Amino acid sequence: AMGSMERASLIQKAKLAEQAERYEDMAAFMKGAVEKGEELSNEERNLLSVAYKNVVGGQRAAWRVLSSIEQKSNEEGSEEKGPEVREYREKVETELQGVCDTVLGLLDSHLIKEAGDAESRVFYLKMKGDYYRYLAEVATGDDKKRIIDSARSAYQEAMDISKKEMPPTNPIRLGLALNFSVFHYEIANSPEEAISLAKTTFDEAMADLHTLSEDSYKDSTLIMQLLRDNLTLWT
Amino acid sequence: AMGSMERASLIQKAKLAEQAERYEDMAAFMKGAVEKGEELSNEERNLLSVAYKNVVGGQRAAWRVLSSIEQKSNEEGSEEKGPEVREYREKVETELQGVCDTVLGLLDSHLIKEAGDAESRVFYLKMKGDYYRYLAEVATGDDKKRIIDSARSAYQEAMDISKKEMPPTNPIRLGLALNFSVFHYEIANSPEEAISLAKTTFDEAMADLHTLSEDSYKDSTLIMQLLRDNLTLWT
Amino acid sequence: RRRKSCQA
Amino acid sequence: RRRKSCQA
Ligand SMILES: [Cl-]
Ligand SMILES: [Cl-]
Ligand SMILES: [Mg+2]
Ligand SMILES: [Mg+2]
Repeated sequence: AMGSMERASLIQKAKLAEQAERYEDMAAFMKGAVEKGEELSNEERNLLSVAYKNVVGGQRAAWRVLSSIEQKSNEEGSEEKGPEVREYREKVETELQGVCDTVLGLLDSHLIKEAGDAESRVFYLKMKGDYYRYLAEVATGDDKKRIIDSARSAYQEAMDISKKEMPPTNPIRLGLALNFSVFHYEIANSPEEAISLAKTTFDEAMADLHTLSEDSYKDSTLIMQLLRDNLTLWT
Repeated sequence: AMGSMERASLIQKAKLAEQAERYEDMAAFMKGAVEKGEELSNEERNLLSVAYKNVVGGQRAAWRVLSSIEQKSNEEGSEEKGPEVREYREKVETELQGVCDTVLGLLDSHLIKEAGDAESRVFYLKMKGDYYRYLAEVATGDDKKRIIDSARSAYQEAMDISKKEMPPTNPIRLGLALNFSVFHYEIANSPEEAISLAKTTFDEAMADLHTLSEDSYKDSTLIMQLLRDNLTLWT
Repeated sequence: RRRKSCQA
Repeated sequence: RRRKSCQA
């Protein structure tokens, strides 16, 4: 439905949608912009990520509320209320999976293959890991292990590039490590790996802060604080 | 799309959607429940209102953000950015008008005509006034006066019934007066009428609080505080 | 301060 | 406290 709108107009409207907190619209505009077939600039990649993270974030929060209700309903002593809780949890789950599949589809056709600079390639591979991780959060069947491995593989390729091509304080590198650490802790049942990654990432960033301007220092330390927050929660 | 789902299941899922803060889903479930053709209980009327007030509330907030941007873009000295701001404001406006028309359609087919008790009839007539008021907030053309009069007429019929059939502390009566006062202040360019209505409503409720239980006192005083909030802002 | 209307 | 992942 965005095929008739100019690329620049889609970008302009994505920014307006962000200001209005209309994240579904924002994501539709940015999907339209991606489907024009040109590479995305740094700002445009950030708009794409903001839009879909907010959309899926609302779905994930709703899914967790419904999953908790469903789990309580299957405890000993709980009254049978019928299929409605499961049905509605499934409805939200299916919508969430659809958004993840949409993002993964944009990455595969054709954002990743055209992304040659480290900042773009790592950004998109992190996104791929993230949306496979959100699929893993709801997966229960025979492909769960393969979904988990798809997240792991994308994160690992992003880590390998980021370590070779970016300084330890780069905000993309830091946010990637933060999310891969969460993957290890929450998805892969590897809390020690999660803690080791968060600690090493934090310490290597600390040692590189001296090279930065004030503005870059602010950007990097904000994400380092998220790593510290998780270390405090987990240890 | 809700025609195949049981009425009780729609109600159950509306409550789950409320817990998950999925208000679009909640409104769709409650529209389905209304379209079963049976009257709504007090709790069910409240679910209907919660759902649509949250949906339209998000649209109205977004509309105001976009309208402000559009107004600034038409000030002397502002750069021409093209049609995009107007187009996107129009998109949100059209969606908002559609939700209002949907609610008004449920009220007209056939909630109001079947509502004989004061508590249900006043509730629905207040809703009719409210959704015409939201239409009036965005109206600019040749029907603006008629939209405003439709809001006024619905509120006036609700007020007339509420004064005859409900005590001055009844929460529905109080919320109706609150919203009709806002209508006068903001829509009808009648701030003195707005202030007089808020003050008289507050004072008549105060004098009736002595008749109430603790729980009813809490319900009524909460809304009285909203009347006081507006009086403090407006005087 | 935005004026108050009735809770959802 | 819910663990942190990267801002949107
Ligand atoms: Cl459902
Ligand atoms: Cl538009
Ligand atoms: Mg480099
Ligand atoms: Mg009575």
